[PDB]
Amino acid sequence: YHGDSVASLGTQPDLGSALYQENYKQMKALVNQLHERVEHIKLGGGEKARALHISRGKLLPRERIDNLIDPGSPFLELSQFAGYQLYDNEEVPGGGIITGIGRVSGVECMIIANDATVKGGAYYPVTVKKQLRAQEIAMQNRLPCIYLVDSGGAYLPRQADVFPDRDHFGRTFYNQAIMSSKNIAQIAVVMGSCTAGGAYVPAMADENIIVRKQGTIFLAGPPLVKAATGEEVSAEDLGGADLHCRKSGVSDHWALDDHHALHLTRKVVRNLNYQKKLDVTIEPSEEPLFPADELYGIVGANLKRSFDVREVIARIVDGSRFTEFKAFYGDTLVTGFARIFGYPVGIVGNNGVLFSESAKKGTHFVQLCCQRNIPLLFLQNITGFMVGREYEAEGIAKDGAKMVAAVACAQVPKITLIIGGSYGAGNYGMCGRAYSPRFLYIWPNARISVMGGEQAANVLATITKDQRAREGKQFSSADEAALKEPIIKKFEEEGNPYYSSARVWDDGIIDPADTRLVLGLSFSAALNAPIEKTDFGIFRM
Amino acid sequence: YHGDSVASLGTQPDLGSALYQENYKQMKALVNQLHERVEHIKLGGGEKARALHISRGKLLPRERIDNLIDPGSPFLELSQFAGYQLYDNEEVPGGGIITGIGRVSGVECMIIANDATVKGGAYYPVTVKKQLRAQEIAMQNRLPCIYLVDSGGAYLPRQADVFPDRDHFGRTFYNQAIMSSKNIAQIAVVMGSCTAGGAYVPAMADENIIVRKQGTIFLAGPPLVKAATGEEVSAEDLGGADLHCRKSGVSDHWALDDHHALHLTRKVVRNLNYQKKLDVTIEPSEEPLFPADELYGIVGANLKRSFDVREVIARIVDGSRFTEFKAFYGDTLVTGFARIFGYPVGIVGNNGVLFSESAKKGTHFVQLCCQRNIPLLFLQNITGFMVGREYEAEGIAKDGAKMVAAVACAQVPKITLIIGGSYGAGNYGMCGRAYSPRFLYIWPNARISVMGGEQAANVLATITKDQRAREGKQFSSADEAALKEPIIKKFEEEGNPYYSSARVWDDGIIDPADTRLVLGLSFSAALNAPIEKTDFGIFRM
Amino acid sequence: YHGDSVASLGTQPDLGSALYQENYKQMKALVNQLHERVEHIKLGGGEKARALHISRGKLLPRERIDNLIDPGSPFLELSQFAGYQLYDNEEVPGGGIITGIGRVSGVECMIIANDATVKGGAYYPVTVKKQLRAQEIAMQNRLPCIYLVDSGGAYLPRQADVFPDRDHFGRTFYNQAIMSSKNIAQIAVVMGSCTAGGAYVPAMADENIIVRKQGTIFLAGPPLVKAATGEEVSAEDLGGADLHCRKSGVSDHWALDDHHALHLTRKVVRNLNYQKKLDVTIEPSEEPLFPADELYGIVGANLKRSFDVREVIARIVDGSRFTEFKAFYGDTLVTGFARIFGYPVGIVGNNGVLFSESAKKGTHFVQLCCQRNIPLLFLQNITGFMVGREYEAEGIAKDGAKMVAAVACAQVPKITLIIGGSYGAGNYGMCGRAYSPRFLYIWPNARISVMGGEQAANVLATITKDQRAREGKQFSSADEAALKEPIIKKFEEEGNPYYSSARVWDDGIIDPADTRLVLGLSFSAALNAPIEKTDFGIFRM
Amino acid sequence: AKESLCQAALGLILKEKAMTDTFTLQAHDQFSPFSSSSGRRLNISYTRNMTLKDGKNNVAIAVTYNHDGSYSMQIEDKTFQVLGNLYSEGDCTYLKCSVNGVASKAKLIILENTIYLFSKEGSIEIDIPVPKYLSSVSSQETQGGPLAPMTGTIEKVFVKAGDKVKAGDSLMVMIAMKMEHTIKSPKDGTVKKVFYREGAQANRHTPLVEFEEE
Ligand SMILES: CC(=O)SCCNC(=O)CCNC(=O)[C@H](O)C(C)(C)COP(=O)(O)OP(=O)(O)OC[C@H]1O[C@@H](n2cnc3c(N)ncnc32)[C@H](O)[C@@H]1OP(=O)(O)O
Ligand SMILES: CC(=O)SCCNC(=O)CCNC(=O)[C@H](O)C(C)(C)COP(=O)(O)OP(=O)(O)OC[C@H]1O[C@@H](n2cnc3c(N)ncnc32)[C@H](O)[C@@H]1OP(=O)(O)O
Ligand SMILES: CC(=O)SCCNC(=O)CCNC(=O)[C@H](O)C(C)(C)COP(=O)(O)OP(=O)(O)OC[C@H]1O[C@@H](n2cnc3c(N)ncnc32)[C@H](O)[C@@H]1OP(=O)(O)O
Ligand SMILES: O=CCCCC[C@@H]1SC[C@@H]2NC(=O)N[C@@H]21
Ligand SMILES: O=CCCCC[C@@H]1SC[C@@H]2NC(=O)N[C@@H]21
Repeated sequence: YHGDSVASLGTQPDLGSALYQENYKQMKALVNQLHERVEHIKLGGGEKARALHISRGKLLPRERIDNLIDPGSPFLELSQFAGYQLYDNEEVPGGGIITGIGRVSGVECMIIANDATVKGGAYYPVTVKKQLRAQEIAMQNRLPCIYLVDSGGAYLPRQADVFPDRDHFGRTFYNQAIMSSKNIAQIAVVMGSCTAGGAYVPAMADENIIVRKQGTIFLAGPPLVKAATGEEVSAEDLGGADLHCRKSGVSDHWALDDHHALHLTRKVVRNLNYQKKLDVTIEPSEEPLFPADELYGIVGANLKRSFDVREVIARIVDGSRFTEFKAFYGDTLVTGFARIFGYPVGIVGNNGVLFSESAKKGTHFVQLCCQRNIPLLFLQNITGFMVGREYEAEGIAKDGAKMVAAVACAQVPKITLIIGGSYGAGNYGMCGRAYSPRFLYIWPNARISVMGGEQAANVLATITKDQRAREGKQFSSADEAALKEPIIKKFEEEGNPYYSSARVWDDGIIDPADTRLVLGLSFSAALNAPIEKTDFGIFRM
Repeated sequence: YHGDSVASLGTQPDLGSALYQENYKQMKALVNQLHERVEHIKLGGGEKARALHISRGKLLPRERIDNLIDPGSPFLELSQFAGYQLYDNEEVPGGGIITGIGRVSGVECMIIANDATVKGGAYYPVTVKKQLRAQEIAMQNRLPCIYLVDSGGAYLPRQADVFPDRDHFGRTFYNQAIMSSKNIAQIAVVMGSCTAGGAYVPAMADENIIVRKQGTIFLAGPPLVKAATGEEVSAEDLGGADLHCRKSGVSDHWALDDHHALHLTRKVVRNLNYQKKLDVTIEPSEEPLFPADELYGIVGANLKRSFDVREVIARIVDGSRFTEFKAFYGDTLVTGFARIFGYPVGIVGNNGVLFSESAKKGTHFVQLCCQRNIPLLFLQNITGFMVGREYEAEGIAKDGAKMVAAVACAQVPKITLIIGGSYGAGNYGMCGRAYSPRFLYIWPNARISVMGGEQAANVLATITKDQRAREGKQFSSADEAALKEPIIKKFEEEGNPYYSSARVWDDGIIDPADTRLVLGLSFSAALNAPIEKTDFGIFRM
Repeated sequence: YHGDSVASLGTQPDLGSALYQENYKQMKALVNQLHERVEHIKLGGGEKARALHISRGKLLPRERIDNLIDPGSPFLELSQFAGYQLYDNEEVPGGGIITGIGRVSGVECMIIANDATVKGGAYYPVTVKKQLRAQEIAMQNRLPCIYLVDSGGAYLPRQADVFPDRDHFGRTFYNQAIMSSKNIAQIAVVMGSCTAGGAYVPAMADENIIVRKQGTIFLAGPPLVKAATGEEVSAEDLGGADLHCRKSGVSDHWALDDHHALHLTRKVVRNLNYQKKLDVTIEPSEEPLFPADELYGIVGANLKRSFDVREVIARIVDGSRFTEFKAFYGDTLVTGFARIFGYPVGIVGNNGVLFSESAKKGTHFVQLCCQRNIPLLFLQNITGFMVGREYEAEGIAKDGAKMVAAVACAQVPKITLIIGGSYGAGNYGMCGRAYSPRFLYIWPNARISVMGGEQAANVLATITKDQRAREGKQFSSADEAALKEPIIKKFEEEGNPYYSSARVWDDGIIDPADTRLVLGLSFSAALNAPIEKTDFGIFRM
Repeated sequence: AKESLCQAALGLILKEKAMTDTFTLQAHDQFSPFSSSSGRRLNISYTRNMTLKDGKNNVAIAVTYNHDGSYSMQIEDKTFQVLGNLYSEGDCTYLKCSVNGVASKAKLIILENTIYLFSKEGSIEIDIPVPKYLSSVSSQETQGGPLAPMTGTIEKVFVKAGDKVKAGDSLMVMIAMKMEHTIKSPKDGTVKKVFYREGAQANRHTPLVEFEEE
């Protein structure tokens, strides 16, 4: 029996209001700017590299991915803004690698492809970080992965950042071994020459496909062999699809053109013999009752103005149906249950500065969801944190610890979205990047940093004032603005969404309009991994 | 392949036979008497309490239950005859509490509601016993439970029977904690003031709903606080839906009227995210080939006459299809396989005085059913037991022990019905109340006691005769009837179905006509708990 | 490394203080009174029954127990005050049964023996309750049990309280089957005739021993057979050690005199092939630094005066060494770690009226001990409970619920001792009888009831005053003392230690001097059961 | 009229039974007696009472789930013996029922809050109640008066001591310590008076503007 009608969230924002107009204009400006940049990134290494790559007869990586996936299906690229102005003068579109999740032969699987157009497929440090992030996502979600190797090797001028360290290059192979150990499939496809970077990968993978001419599997390149052993020989003699197939046996299959390799890959995936099963109650799904684009006028591009979360929730969940939990108590925070694309979810969001009561409410909600095996989604807009003499007297920090412990010990899949400004230890509290959320995204407006620039400028001013007063020449009235200005500027630069997305702190920058769609895709993939028991540490009263 | 036709049980009783007429008249008299009494019980505390309860705006408990369940669904009240003339002069309809099982939002769940009309919702000792019985049923069947608290507190004049002992009051909280520990849900709804009895219950439960005005959650009542601490204040300041919601956080939701609380409860149950799964083969079900009411003429209201069990079985099972097991051997007992409402069952019934062979047959049958994971149903009419010098020489008691061991160690769900007179240790043998059957019911005619009155009178006469003869003044010829009469009378009084049902030795008194329907409901609920391995102790040869 | 010296608890009470003299005199009076009563109980049924029991050649039950146990070993009788003035006019020493725990052949095991001297070994309702309590103790502690049957059967004049109900007679057999199912041993020894009560027990047990003449195993007695079947025959033909041994096989062994049966029992226990293993760190043990008898002067016999718990703890734990946990916060309650007889324990005790902070401290302590697998001991002196408008505003009831949940979900062995007055819901909070503690004892001074008599008198006065004022004739100034007096008297009678110990709400009344010794014995037995994981329900913030 | 009210009240149960039936079909166990729409209690005849809007007048219908499947409803001391069923011609479903021995067939189109009976002789309009808590009027009754979530300086108040109140209008703008938030009018009633003047500060959960009772 499901005949009871339920109240729906959200209202109709006043379009005629000048505030809505202003917010809309700001959000359009940001979205347009993002779109133009993404176009320029997708062009890749540049026209000349494309001309040469075509001249060899290979297919450009974007074309390869389009042919590989089940046609007419969505594909979810990740961290497209990697390496955006990260290095001093070297243009590295997309980090010289394309990674994503797609549906192939009816089974979700992660695709990782080199981009030989960009810098000959050399592994920049960011490239390794991006690839490892993809692999860990696949393992947690328990998804098969496919590699499309056209890489040369590690970037020589930066060897310290690539080779030695634990999380550095080579950890890739370790993950590969662990994946194959616990039945997660591995497939490697070779389209280009490889020198010790794409040489172990086919040997490391269970299955192997190599194109007849353009594919060569060799541990040491012809220049490396010539320089090291004093002997020169073409990589085909060390590599080659036919040469390796007849005698070496490294290649399990022998393809002629790029299309043939893709088709064979589809056949292998079908033969993989895996079936997905769910363990959560499912229901029919319906669209939210309100248009999504209104969010622009609701949110704007200023962190100062405040927007109620429930408006956004109405714009997202199925049918705009929501059941708030302990609404009156701890109003600064919002929790409740909802359904997205027929899947149950628990929504946690921020309205204002946290207090002790909000922390207690969040802890109780987390326990409930973990007990009932319900996925969790976080919408954090932490304009301020819990600071105050009365607050610390009653151990508001202790309540914050309760947030941290509950979030950390949780085992159900967790997804986080940074709708608004994130600062302070609340990032740790509301399932930050460090707390291993399955995904993480940021809207084009959000700014993330440890503290607002003004706060740090004031704090530094005071500490210098106190110590220099102890030194006899206190921080003078002059230099106050001179000292403050650089701190504000630097914090602004480090808080920019592109700046963080240049590194891999986030999985991607998404416009608000696409939000709903992305979430559904993510949750579907996350459901592949079976749910497990959640065990909690000591709950300090 | 299921095309083989099967022989069907039962025949057509001769309606014209004077015996059938007489039996029918007796059974009608009993059923009519039961119906009138149940009407009077359902009126509740009386007109004046109903008028006051309405005056406060609350809804009467029966109305609340009707609104709460999925409408147009059966509901199975239990032990309605609790407290029937149990106390000296205090009328306690229904034990001042209504408990039952119902289907809410498509999920079975147990409803327990106080009746503030009856004696202000005080907990009489029987009330605690009834409630605890309901809770243990829910835990064994693994069902969510919902409380509708409108209770004041324990009955002061009887505090010894309520507070201290292990199975006494307070064990309720222990069960609540265990239930919530192993994921069985708990929901508490508050409609009336509570003083330390309904105060821990909302705190003990995971979810909480309280009506705006009529609901007040407070550990100590205004008179208790005034008498104890010398300070007086209204219970609203200690309780109150708004007061507790804004600050205390005891109330997870805030409802306005009684209907709103019920509707919110439905929403929570839907969000609970549980799915029922079966582990037994199921088949289409069809009605029995014979009318049920014929049982009246078959059975009558005299324990002396005998009726073959197979007649009743034909009146019950689906399609009146039955497959007797080892029919010729141990004819005094009947076992076999059948299907009820598409579920497989194993029927065990009594025809006469047990013997050694019957015990062996029953033990073998129990082992088979336990091995194949088939539920068991018992129909005991133990007019006599196994007593005799030749019987005890071959250890007929030992065979009875085999019955006891097999029944006790069994793990599949078991249901028992007392169709006829139950006496002696056979009650222990055929899954008595002590042996933890999931349910137990009695027909209006059955009489249960340790021994028939005549037997005890004779035994007491002999022992007094022997000892007094040793004393020199033997039990004279006089006083024999004078001594016998009180024993017969007392055993008759203690054997009455209402007398036993006044206590909680049985789950309810049901007319034969409804029998089939009730069984189906019970078995469906019992299937929620997953079946487990059955381990047997030492089988003394 | 264990060279650090530790501060020791306790001081030297001022003996010369008149208060110490007064307290000492009171405690002596109580202890003397208890000792005299226990003497009178141990005499048993009376001289004449002893003379007859000797005349048959049997050994008196006390003699049997002394011979059976490993000689020169302590034995721990339980609930000796059962049936103390419980019935109207029937003297039932020791409930007509002797139960206890002892060390036999190096293995702890529970001994249960009938007392045929007292009322022919009939099962009074209290007798069944006592026996079942013993069996549940054995199963939780996972101990072998031995029965010494000399019983006739259930008490006929009270059949309602014995036969039918779930926890009534016959549940014994169910426990026996479960015990034998999970490898817990069962041994039955027969010294006297048995009629359907001690008839199934030998058949139900794995091993069996019966004396040649005085032992007869028969399901139905000669008077029962004669009255029922119309056939008379001596119980020896139905029973008899030789008769059953040659043909029936019910008796696995055949003994001549009582001593022979005891000796054979020792042999069987040795052959049982069980070895005890511990799973907790153990250390050398030393006596407490102070004499135990000082407790008398410390405690006295008045509930009004207060004594610090740490004095008692110093009188108990090994070396009077203690490490208080969070001492300054929540001072009204005391927690810490200590060692008794080389075993680690966690002590929880009460000093005064509970508050919210104390509840939080207790919850945190419970979590720690459960995590580290440390047994728990409770010393409750609840003079008052948590009641107050400000207290209930901050949900002091909610914190009490945290106490209840933590205690209930705990899985480590728990022992409770009622040093002082116990009242209110705190009994539930500090591991009351209902919460299944492995043991429970009360000092001769303690009084237990739901509420103090004065409180209930005041509350009843107010409610009658209010309702009668609504009736137009309020509770007058007269009758106030007339109404109060009976309530005070009745609560005093129900709170007496003997009154509660007459029933089986407690395991025994022990003088303070013996306290330490008893605890050690209990904990040693409790260590037989392997420790298990502790799982906690929802921790309502 | 009176029979027509009964006919609609039957229709609600039949639609509800069918929707009760549908969820059973997708479920694992479609065979339990619980799925039956009998609404039968143990030893008691279950009765549920309705209220249906009939033009101006609300009418209370008492439905007793009879033992045999017949349907008994009573309105102003007139009882009615009703048995009916639902069958669909084409895509539209007809309601066929007999009331006190008189039977007829009618289209049964059921909206969100209105009941449609279509027949050759005429049509009947019946309205289902809407719960007040579901009507969002209860939502405005949750809070007696406006409360300031956080302490802060009131810049300026948009409403005077006596001023008309419109829906969505802001009471005042209150900015405090790295936060500005705009307080709205809780209810459309004309303000009795404004509690706080310009530049004042009100604590958490404190009244801001007094409003007349609606
Ligand atoms: C693991 C090791 O340290 S072994 C590394 C040494 N081996 C190599 O990588 C050899 C160079 N790479 C190759 O030739 C690969 O086999 C190929 C075929 C995939 C690359 O194909 P090509 O594009 O023809 O190679 P090419 O040398 O033209 O690469 C283009 C650019 O990438 C750079 N590059 C490619 N691989 C590397 C590398 N491993 N380290 C540093 N730079 C590299 C080159 O400097 C070159 O400069 P440019 O981008 O400014 O023109
Ligand atoms: C757990 C404890 O022992 S502490 C409990 C002490 N506090 C109380 O319960 C005070 C009594 N409470 C009450 O008066 C009521 O139960 C209320 C106020 C909660 C609401 O109950 P109502 O339905 O309004 O009943 P009302 O107040 O009219 O009358 C109380 C009746 O309930 C009975 N009752 C209810 N609770 C108790 C109790 N704890 N002890 C004794 N009798 C009680 C009384 O006998 C009385 O009987 P009556 O029907 O002959 O008058
Ligand atoms: C399980 C059942 O309901 S079947 C029970 C019926 N069977 C019986 O036990 C009948 C009674 N049998 C007896 O007389 C004895 O129990 C015997 C013969 C087995 C042994 O008892 P003894 O220790 O020799 O006592 P004795 O026979 O001298 O006297 C019997 C006494 O025990 C009491 N008694 C023993 N069993 C029972 C019983 N089942 N019901 C009632 N009273 C009993 C009698 O009241 C009598 O009381 P007394 O102590 O004031 O004299
Ligand atoms: O004459 C009446 C005495 C009742 C006899 C009861 C019979 S005898 C054999 C069987 N065993 C019992 O316990 N009851 C029946
Ligand atoms: O004057 C005598 C009344 C007894 C007071 C008992 C105190 S009051 C606060 C505390 N709570 C209780 O239940 N008892 C104590």
